[PDB]
Amino acid sequence: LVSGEGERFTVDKKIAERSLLLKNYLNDMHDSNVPNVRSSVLQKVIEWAEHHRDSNFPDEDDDDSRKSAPVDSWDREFLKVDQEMLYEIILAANYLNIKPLLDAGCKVVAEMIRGRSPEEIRRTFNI
Amino acid sequence: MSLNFLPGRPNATPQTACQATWQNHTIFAYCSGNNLIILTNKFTRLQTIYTQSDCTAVDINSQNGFIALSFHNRVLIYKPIHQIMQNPKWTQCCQLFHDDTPVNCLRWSSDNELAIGSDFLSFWKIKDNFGVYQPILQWNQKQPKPVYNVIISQDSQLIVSIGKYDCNAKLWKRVSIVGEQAIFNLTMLPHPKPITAMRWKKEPDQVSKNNTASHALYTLCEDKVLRIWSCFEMEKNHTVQIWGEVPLSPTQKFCVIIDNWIIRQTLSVKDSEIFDISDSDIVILGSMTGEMEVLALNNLSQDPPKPMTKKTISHKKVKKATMLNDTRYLYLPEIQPYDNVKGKLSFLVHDLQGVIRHLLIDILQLINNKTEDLSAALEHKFTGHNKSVQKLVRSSDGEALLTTSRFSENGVWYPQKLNHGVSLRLQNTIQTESPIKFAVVHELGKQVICLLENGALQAWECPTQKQSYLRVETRLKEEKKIHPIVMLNTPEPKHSHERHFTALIFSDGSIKAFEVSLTRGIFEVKSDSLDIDGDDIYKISIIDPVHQTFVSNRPLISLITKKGLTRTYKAIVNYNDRHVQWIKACEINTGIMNCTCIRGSSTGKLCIVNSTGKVMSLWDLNRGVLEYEETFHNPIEDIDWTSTEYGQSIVSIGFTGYALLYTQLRYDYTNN
Repeated sequence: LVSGEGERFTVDKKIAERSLLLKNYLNDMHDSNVPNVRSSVLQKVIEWAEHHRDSNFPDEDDDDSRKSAPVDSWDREFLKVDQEMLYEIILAANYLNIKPLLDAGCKVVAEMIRGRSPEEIRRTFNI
Repeated sequence: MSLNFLPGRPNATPQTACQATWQNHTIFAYCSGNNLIILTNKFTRLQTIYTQSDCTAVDINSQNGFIALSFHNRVLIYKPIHQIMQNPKWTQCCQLFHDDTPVNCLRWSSDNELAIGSDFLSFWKIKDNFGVYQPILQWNQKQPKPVYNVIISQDSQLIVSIGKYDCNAKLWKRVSIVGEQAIFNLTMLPHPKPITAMRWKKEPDQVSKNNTASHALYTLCEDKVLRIWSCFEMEKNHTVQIWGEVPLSPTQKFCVIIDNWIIRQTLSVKDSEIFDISDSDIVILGSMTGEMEVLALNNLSQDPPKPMTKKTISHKKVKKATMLNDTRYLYLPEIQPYDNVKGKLSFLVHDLQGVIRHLLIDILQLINNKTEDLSAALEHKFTGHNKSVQKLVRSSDGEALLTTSRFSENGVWYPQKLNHGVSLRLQNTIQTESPIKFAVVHELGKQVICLLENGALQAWECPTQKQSYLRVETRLKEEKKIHPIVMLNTPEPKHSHERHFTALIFSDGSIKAFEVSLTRGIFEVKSDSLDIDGDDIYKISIIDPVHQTFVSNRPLISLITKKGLTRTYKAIVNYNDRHVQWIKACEINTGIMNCTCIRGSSTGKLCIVNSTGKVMSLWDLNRGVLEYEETFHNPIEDIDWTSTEYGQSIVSIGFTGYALLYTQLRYDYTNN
């Protein structure tokens, strides 16, 4: 439920049910019956889940949605904190099968890389 | 490269700077304290000459490129070590000493002739033996008072002097036709007010005979009146009469002259047809407001007498930096063409506030009657630090610099973007009771915090005059067992400008986290001491971006120990708790035990010079892997890392006299 490298957190909550992996691996259906994620990025993911605890997403049933839309500004600033850690945050959101964080991370990193091209550098950095 | 110099603050002497067109190399020279500064090739190269005395005046020989430099009761003459070459260089060649009077003003003339006026207006020549250049005091005479300004023409017209606040210019013509000990004939040239400036007209084509008339003399009287005095040989019968008058309007405060020489060298025959003013020289009258009027004289140099008059050409107006920065006086060395760059005139300004300005006015635009505002653009600016720089401290936003010395002459500068690269611009001076051992700049330079070797932590506000108003101060106990080694501005978890929690690293641990602020006094914070890694910090180096990034999550100090156990430590602090915590963000164990230099970037890179100092090792902090290793024939004196919000990291490895710049190169899939 928490990374072994000194990682701990709330064992379960409405937030932890946000991860579709934990929808089955969090003792879900206990009557009928995390290792990989790095500690810091685990903290970051649970922070995002807690923040959006009071939100709703169309999940994979968004069809035309789930993409081709601007990302939430708070998510933009929250994820835009480290270039090297964003890829492993995307990987964590992938392993936990959490679609919204995956989509947000991909949007943010795509815009970072697009904005690092020399044309965009000159058009937005110095000009 | 676009390398801009700051050679040294110029003096306030009228002749403290002179531009000169020796062989069209357009030399420039000026005096700065105990130094002479000579800028040779389009001001892209510099030569400085050190003399143990304040330099009074400097002048340059147009004919042969010799420099005459006044100081104390003597003068020095320097000559191009090689008379012709693409990269000229000056070396000491001769000495001049006449009496015990400081040489207040000095100039140069044809064939090694000098008018070295101190209080007596000594006249000399130096060019003998097989290259001894032994001088000959061909004349000597006394004056009513020390010479504030002198001028010398070529040939018979000889010399003129004024003296400070003088209302009559002593013209001394070369009275004697022959003989080394020539006696000079006097004339008074009364003026209605003290002379503000003066200069001879130019006519180098008359050489080598030099026997020519119409040596007109320009002289500005204190009564806002420019005056042109006619001159002729006429068996020495001419002249002490004013040939033309030009009263400046009350708005006008400054005046300058562009000789027919420059116009003839710049404008082509087809272009000369309009406005068709090539028959005489040009005069530009400007005001502090920027507005200026340019006019052309009528037959100002005609050999037969002519009815000289002022004929207007254009009414221009350039920005503030194009005319004057609200200075008390301006000394404007002769405007000359910028070498072979046709159509450009190297206008210079001496602001008497530590700054010389080089403008490169475009003549065709200047005389354009149907023209808009002036197009002059700041090309170079020359200044310098007062005494010396012991260290340079950079604001992490990179927009402010603090120059610190062994003395209290500390300065706060800001980078300034010129038309030619970038140059620094002194904005404030941080007066201190004692040398600053460490410091950190904030608020885009408007607030400064410093720690003195005396142990006092002082906080200044620099909102504007150049005065820096000390707003807060406190002192330490100076236990003389542990000592500070760096000051880290631990960012607050949130962007906060009210207070700047500065951490003093007292060698092994003991982080004195003062909650320094200006609106409220300095404080103290207990938490916390980091792992000193052996009770002795070995060559800690700060980590800082050089761009306006507000991120608080960042490693601040890349500590290292003689065992090579480098460790980058993050900074976390709580304002409410009044305590700070040190977190080891990375602990890459380096393979080098003793390191000459260490530094790291915002992007998780790191650089270490070995103990020998001749090998540079570039390491990745996010992987602990040596990415690069190079061997240099010379020791690595320093290292410094830039960055940008786009990860454009660059590392400058500063060697003895030159600095290499290295940048990351993409890993090539199908190559080495």
